[PDB]
Amino acid sequence: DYGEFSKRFSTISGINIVPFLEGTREIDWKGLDDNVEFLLQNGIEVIVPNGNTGEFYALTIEEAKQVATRVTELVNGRATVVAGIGYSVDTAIELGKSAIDSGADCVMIHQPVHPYITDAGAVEYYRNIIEALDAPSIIYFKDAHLSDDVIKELAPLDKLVGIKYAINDIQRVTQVMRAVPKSSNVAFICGTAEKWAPFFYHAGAVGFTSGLVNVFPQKSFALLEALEEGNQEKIWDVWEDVVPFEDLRAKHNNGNNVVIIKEAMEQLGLRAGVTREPVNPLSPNDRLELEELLKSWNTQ
Amino acid sequence: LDYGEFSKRFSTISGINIVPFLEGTREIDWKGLDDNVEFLLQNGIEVIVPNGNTGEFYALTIEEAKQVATRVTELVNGRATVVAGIGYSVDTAIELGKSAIDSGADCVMIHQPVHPYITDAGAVEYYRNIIEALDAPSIIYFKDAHLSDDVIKELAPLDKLVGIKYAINDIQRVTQVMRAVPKSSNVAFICGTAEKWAPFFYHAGAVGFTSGLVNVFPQKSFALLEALEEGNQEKIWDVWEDVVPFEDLRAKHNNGNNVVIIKEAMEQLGLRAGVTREPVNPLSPNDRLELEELLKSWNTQE
Repeated sequence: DYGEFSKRFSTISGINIVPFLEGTREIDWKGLDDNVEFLLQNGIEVIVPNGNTGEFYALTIEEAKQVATRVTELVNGRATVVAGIGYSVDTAIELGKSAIDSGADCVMIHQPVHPYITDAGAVEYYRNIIEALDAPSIIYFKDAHLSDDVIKELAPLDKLVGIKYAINDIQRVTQVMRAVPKSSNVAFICGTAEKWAPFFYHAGAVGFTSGLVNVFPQKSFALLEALEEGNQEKIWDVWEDVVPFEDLRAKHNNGNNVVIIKEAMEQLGLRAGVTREPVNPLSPNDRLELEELLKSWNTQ
Repeated sequence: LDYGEFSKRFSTISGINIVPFLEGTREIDWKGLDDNVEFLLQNGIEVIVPNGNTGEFYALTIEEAKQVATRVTELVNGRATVVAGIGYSVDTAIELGKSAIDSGADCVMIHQPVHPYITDAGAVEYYRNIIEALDAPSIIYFKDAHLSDDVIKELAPLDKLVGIKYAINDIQRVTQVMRAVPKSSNVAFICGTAEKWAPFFYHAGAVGFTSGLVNVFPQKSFALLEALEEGNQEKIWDVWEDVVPFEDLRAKHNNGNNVVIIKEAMEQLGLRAGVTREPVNPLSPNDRLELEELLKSWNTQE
């Protein structure tokens, strides 16, 4: 079951958005349903509700639970659903149990928000949450200050079926990947999307997360196909074609990450609404750059 | 209530208490907490901050956080100014805020947003909607160097914003923002990076500083405050050199040692502190030895 479960991540892990109505900023449930359908219709096999692309941290615990339940029931098993969870140990467990009870297949443990953390404490935190949940777990690993030994010590756990490695250190990625036995049934996914997928794949990654799929999933799948085949020239061509989008999202220390996707969607006639605080709409200059890039893509 | 006078309350040490936990269940040790609060008050603390990071705010459920704020506020019972820490989503921050204030807290402190994505304009909206929704003043813990100091400048005019715990160790920036905000805005600038940075922030214009050391050796922290207020440079530097070793230990491992250093230190001194909750475990053997030696030195000095 587990070893086979980890296999499901050798593809694109799409992180859906959570449309919010302009004005009140309340969740736009119809828009949410439409985004989920959009993803499934375009080939997405793994959907990640309550990921950062869905502005998880801008939701109350009650809202988070409702989003995971809604996305899970809409998917109705047409894809693997990974529910994001976080916060204190008991709160993460509360969220996980809620998602699993709603039918979610797996949970993704967000980077702890705690300002203070150690390797040893990290292992306890992760172990305690994973063991308390009756479903597989995936860890989003992005704190370069933590040792990869944390992963090596946890990897053996049957419930730990994947790591969305998000530290863009190609040396470390290759190292941890080579140190974890295949018997640990741990899927290593590039947690930094399309811009880094090619490099993580060369090192051994079997999949990658994506926010681009909410707007141009065909470009994202074009990369997955080029990667799975081995067409180096195609890989680089597609890579070079989408990096501009990922670089825009990274502006202002990633402050533009979701707002770039929502405004792009709204320009293409897709229902996305706006982002919640602490992110406002794009600056005029940033909006101009986005329109420019979209104008280009239309050309191609 | 005149906000101008309220902001003056922060021209002192803002003590951030700990939240001791029990044996292996890790449940809150209410007795230990009451005693830590008493310890701080008996040693002169005029401003106490429940649900600060020194109190492992993020390791607490929402329910536990409200209980801690409530507990501290009632125990203090007006003996000091209480600033309740709040965070998370806008509605959750307001929820935590209303709860602490209803319990009697005098002010709230907005933690750095946990959101991985934030912009200057969105930050302004985040902060303003929370302050405006609370029936008490707010202070902002500003530590993201990627955000512009103009966020602070934009919000300063708000009557309810009575202070900024500036935690970006960029002395050029701290000097600039403080000269930019007019006194009429009644915003107290507090050094949010404690004793190691207090002297430099003070020379720049800060009027107070946060501290975690006060949970163990408050007399040293207060020796530094007095020296700073008197302008005795020699004493300032002497006390500074004396406590820096403690703050440096706390900062190891990208600040992973921050709270565990304080709790192990308290225990070594026979104070009720317990162990830290996940994701922080006990000190590494070597750091434990370093701490023990520092305490030995401090004993010898006395």
